[PDB]
Amino acid sequence: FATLGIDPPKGILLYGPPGTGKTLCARAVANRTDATFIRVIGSELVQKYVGEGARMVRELFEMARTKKACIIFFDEIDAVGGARFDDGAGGDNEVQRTMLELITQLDGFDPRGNIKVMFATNRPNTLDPALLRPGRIDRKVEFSLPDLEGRANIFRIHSKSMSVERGIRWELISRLCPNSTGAELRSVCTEAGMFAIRARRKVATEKDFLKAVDKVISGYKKFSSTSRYMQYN
Amino acid sequence: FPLPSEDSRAQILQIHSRKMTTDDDINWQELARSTDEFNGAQLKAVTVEAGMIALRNGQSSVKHEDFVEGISEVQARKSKSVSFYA
Amino acid sequence: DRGVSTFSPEGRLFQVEYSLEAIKLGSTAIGIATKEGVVLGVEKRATSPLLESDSIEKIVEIDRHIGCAMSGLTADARSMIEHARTAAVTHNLYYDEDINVESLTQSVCDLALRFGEGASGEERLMSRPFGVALLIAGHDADDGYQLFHAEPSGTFYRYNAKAIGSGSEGAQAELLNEWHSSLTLKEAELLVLKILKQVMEEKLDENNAQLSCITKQDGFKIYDNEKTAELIKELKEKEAAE
Amino acid sequence: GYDRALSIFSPDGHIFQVEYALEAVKRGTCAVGVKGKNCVVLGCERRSTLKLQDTRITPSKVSKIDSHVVLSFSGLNADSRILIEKARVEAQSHRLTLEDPVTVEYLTRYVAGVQQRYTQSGGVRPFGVSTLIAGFDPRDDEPKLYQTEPSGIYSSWSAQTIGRNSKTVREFLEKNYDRKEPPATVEECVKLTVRSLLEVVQTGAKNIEITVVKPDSDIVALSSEEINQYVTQIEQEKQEQ
Amino acid sequence: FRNNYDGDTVTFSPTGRLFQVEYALEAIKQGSVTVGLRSNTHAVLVALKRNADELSSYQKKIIKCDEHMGLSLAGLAPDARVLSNYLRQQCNYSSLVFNRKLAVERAGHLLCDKAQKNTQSYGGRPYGVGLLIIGYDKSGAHLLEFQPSGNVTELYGTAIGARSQGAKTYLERTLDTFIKIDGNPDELIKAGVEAISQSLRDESLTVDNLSIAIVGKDTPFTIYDGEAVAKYI
Amino acid sequence: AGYDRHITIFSPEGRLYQVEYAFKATNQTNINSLAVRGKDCTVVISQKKVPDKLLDPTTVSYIFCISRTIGMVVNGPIPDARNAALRAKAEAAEFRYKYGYDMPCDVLAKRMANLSQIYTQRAYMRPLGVILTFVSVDEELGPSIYKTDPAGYYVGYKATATGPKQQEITTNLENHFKKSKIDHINEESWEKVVEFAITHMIDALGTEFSKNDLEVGVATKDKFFTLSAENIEERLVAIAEQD
Amino acid sequence: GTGYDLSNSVFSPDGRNFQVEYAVKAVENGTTSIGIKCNDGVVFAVEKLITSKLLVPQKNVKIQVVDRHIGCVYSGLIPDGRHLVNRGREEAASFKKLYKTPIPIPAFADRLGQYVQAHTLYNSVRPFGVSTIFGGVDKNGAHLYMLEPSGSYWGYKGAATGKGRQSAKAELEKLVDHHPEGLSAREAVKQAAKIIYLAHEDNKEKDFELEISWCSLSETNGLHKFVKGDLLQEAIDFAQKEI
Repeated sequence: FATLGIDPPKGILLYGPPGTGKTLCARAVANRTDATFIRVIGSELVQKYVGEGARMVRELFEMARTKKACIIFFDEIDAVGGARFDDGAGGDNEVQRTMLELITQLDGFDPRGNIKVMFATNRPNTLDPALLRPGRIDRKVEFSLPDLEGRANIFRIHSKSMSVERGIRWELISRLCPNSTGAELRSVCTEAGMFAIRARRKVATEKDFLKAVDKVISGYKKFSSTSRYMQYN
Repeated sequence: FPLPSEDSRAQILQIHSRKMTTDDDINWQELARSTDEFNGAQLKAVTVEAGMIALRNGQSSVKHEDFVEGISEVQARKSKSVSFYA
Repeated sequence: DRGVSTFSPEGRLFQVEYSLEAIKLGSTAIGIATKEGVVLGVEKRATSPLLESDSIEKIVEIDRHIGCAMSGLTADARSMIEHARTAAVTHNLYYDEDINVESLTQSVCDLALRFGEGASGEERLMSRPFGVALLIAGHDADDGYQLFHAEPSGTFYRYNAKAIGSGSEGAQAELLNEWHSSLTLKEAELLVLKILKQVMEEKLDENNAQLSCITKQDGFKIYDNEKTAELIKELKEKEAAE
Repeated sequence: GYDRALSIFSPDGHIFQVEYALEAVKRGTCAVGVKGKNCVVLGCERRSTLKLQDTRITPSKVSKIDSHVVLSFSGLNADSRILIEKARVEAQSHRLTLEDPVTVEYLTRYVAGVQQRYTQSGGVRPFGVSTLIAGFDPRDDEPKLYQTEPSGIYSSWSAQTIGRNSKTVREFLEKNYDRKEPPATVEECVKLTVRSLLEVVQTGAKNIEITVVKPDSDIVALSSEEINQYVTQIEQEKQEQ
Repeated sequence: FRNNYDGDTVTFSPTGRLFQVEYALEAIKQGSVTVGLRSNTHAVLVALKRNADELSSYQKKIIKCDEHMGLSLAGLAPDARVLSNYLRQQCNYSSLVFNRKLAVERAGHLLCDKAQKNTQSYGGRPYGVGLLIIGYDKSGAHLLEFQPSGNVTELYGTAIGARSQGAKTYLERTLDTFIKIDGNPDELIKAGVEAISQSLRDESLTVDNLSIAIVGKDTPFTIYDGEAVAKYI
Repeated sequence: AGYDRHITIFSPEGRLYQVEYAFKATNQTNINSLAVRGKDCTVVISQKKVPDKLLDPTTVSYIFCISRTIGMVVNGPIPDARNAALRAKAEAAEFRYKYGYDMPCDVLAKRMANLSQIYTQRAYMRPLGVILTFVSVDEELGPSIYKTDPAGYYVGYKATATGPKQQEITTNLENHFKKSKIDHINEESWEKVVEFAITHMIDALGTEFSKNDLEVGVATKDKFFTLSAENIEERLVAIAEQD
Repeated sequence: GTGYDLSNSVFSPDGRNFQVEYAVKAVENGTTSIGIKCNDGVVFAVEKLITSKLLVPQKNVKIQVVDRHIGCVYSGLIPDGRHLVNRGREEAASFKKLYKTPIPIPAFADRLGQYVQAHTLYNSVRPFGVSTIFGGVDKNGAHLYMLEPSGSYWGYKGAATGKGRQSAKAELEKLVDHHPEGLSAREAVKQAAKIIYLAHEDNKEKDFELEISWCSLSETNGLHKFVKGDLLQEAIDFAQKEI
């Protein structure tokens, strides 16, 4: 990119629905990078004292200048971000100052930055409307549910593992399964091995795959099943 | 200090492109009219995506369609995860 | 938890976007419109062997020369057919003729998005838009055989070969190279069953699938279980060739 | 009145007011029924927790819509009284408008069609009860058994059960009962329903109510002593075999 | 984004804007692209038709009102049919009651009164489809541009749709050309073809894609479809 | 469940939150006024504040005339003030045609109070952010002043007032009635009653007003009128001469 | 609590409304408009910002005239500005039906006043975020009024609101000291064009348009019409001479 003379995006945006394995994509980048990786929990920034969370922000950016070409990753930022204003319970003013310390350390009066910053959470709607605007972030990617062609590759990467009977078409299994997150997609291959005990089977067959449709999917719907249920609050 | 006006965004987009490489055939007053009430950083973010588009297509310089496709992508008040035309 | 008129940031209604996803949750309806006739078919998808073949009827009759099929949730389909037959049979009384297939589609699709809470200017009572997809077929004396698609979004297109439901992606792309303008009525019957056999769990029979036909003379006609079984036996000879 | 909508499409494509309403049927009393060639039998259970309930003064669990067809539901009892009353008024309204006795096919599509309205009507909630309509059409001896789901989808079934422990009875009716060779006698149709109630009622008598449907507008309700007569004959051939 | 302040139609944003109006406005920019222009004695309307499949047909983007006037839609198709019924009703209202044809200037004010009722009252929604009103009267040809808010402004020509704002470059340089061209309907139609061609990227103009409807003094409103526009490509 | 404070419902403390904020809306304009009961009539005064020179002094008034026999003065924002003004004029007309002769003062304050009570009980209507104060002369009880609260509670007052300084102004009118042990001014002429209330207002606020800084309403028996600029300025001449 | 700024009828803890305050910010985002009141009549002027060259010159009329005696100009959202005149058009038609002779200026202000008040009393509707300036020649003298989003209005010797509200309206104070005795209707037309250019400093980034309309008894004699011919071009050269 030095030939065109452009500016690579400093931050990125990954939120998506819960259950798509977004944290797995963050670890896949650290493998190819072969450098220092930093995973930050949203609840870790808030300490047991008022004002200590402001020092916790500079602890992360101090290693950026000390250790060059590293990666920082924030997890569950919804517990931190958002304006939340004033008139509420009144104990909310301590958390809103963490982002104001984080934004200042990211883009301040002096544009000091090197590495890439990753913000991730399950609730993009509850965040700061300033945090949802660019200039701290450029690339914005939101995960979606794989289609019939997309869900087929989910069972293909798992087909090399476990035990797959020769002559079984995985495109029919992902087709009977409705649209769902990758968390429930990998549960089909895992539970299929459980039928080798009670159902009196050697390996996972096509019959055990059809029983998993009414079990892994239809049986586990009930309540407390997220997928696309909670997109907002 | 409200949002920038119409003709004011034409001068802002031109300044952030001084470090880039183009053919100078792009009308900056035309791109400003395609932007309705966008933040100042949202204006500079368009030039960031315009450079990334030419890297995928292998172009040696940023052309007109790079800034136009950047608006179709996610920059300011534009989000699409699928075509969805019916 | 919001109003049905609330727009999404993409510029669409939440009731419209989530209604299109309910099409794949149901059965698969496939049909092909040719110059000699329109061959329509559906899939009953029996979950138990004790289900009767006369139980679920996904192909109804609006007119002798006009017919349609349904897919997905059939709860919203029965209500639309009552209004579809109303906008059709009553239209015969007004102009003393048969209503156009494209004109009938407009009257049916306009009843989708009229929902709301406390709609001003008139009385419109609906809780939710229809989450069912209908393939409207028919024949006239001017344009000929046409096959439309009634979407929950209020839009309709004329499809020569259309596959909705769970086959809206894999089974839809297979009809691109298998369709031709010279396709006859007899060859279209074996082409639909060829696609329905590969997309069905168990083997293809008359109990798990029901096909219909629309011609100029006979009009709307439903294939008998004995007539369907004869076309299935002829399909097995076409599967094994070389 | 209340103009606010209730049923809303879930992001998965389903409806919350539908799926959550189906759980009320699974928590209710199981209603199982079968149909033979010349006869149709509809069984129903009651609540075994409550006692001191007189059978005579208690309304029957199987509601009679017409002389030739009855209705045995399972689900919320608050939403069932709305369907029973409106189905009987339409039964007389059909005799008034068309001067024709109602048919089991028309009665099922009407009740299922009315349920489709409340799902599509803003301000009301769907019914949380599922009804089973079984009877005989006028001048027809063919058995008619139709299932009515709270979602509005209706279908015909040879042997079908709803309510609690439904999947247990459904697996029993597939292997034991055959749709190709149904029993042509009334006694075999009654004993078949009792076998399906042994895994749910779990050794009870006064909580079992069986309604026999016969053509030519003939309905014979089995009393408490008549139901236990078929139970004894089955238990002797159960443990010994 | 999503719903924070203006998610309720009766709520105003702290910045003095309305997101519901902005949500429906973005529906036109992501819809089908169309252009238009007019002259003293004539007016030309060019629209592009798309679809989701090659075997599928193309839904007409031009709705006819009367012989002396017409319109085009960019946005949700069924939302324009409701507004078209209110416009055609006023055409027959002035024809029966006043024995006059509905003027283009008065048609924009009556169309604005329909959209303002849904925006100022809860339970309704603004129409997210645009309408370009063309017609002719004793005064001359007039063109209008409808927005989801209901703004009506007379223009020589404009474009609404996908990449439509970028296609206005040809209309600005030629603004002094077609306004002085009278009695040449063939050149005025070809002027709109070169304007919409600037927004073409994937597919170009074809027989079924191109839809042109011209209106004028001696020539009434006529929709040219199929091979009628093949000579103007 | 933070929506309990946004509408009118029973609070866990046994109070109404939206009603408490209705009284606070009258202090936004910060307009001080008072009303006293004379002998045979009633005279009300108000502080006239014109922020910009572009405003016409004749058009700007805080005292509205409901009918010929009844005057009105309202504190707080004008939009909620004139909202109940046209509603009070409609009730005075319906009482003349349907019920009988001209409406007295107590009936107008009672009907407007009961009208606000319905708006307060029903949750889809917000209460008025102003205070209705009616002055007139009855043919039976004589001069009377009824001040209608935005909560829908009306009660009679001897000498009332309004504004954030009302508590400091009430002390002036209260201490005068304790020494003389009288419930009304014994001056028969209405001209001396006008200069009476103005004298106590200047000493309380510590500000000498002008002809355009005050609006003095005068309610006589079966007649009501508003003093012009020359009539108000004439009263200030004799005040400086006597005291 | 939280959400006091969400709906309409919810009061703030200090006794104000957020939705009313948010509607004021929408007034300053539109095209500015001014006004001038004289003895014979009033003069209306508005600066229409031209976006691109696609606009057709002088074919757009922003001022919507009520009958012949009332012009109406608004600064704010265009859809919300047309609904007020359409509502006032029916009020003027309903008045002239029963009441014969046309409605005067101070009477027409009450119809738009109460109608906006009803929108602030309901949670199902929103208040008007546009400020409409209306006036004309009534039966006695003349009057000028400016309707605010809050419904508050009074008599104005001049009214200006928009992007140049801090500039154009600030110049109206010099007009009072310039002609304290009175101003002719013909001279007010040339003075209205100068005020547009004095506030044009913030509008120099775009293209403008000048539309002036006046009504008085000296020439038009109760006819509200726009300025055309050489009279409009004469006021442009006189206004641009000092620029």
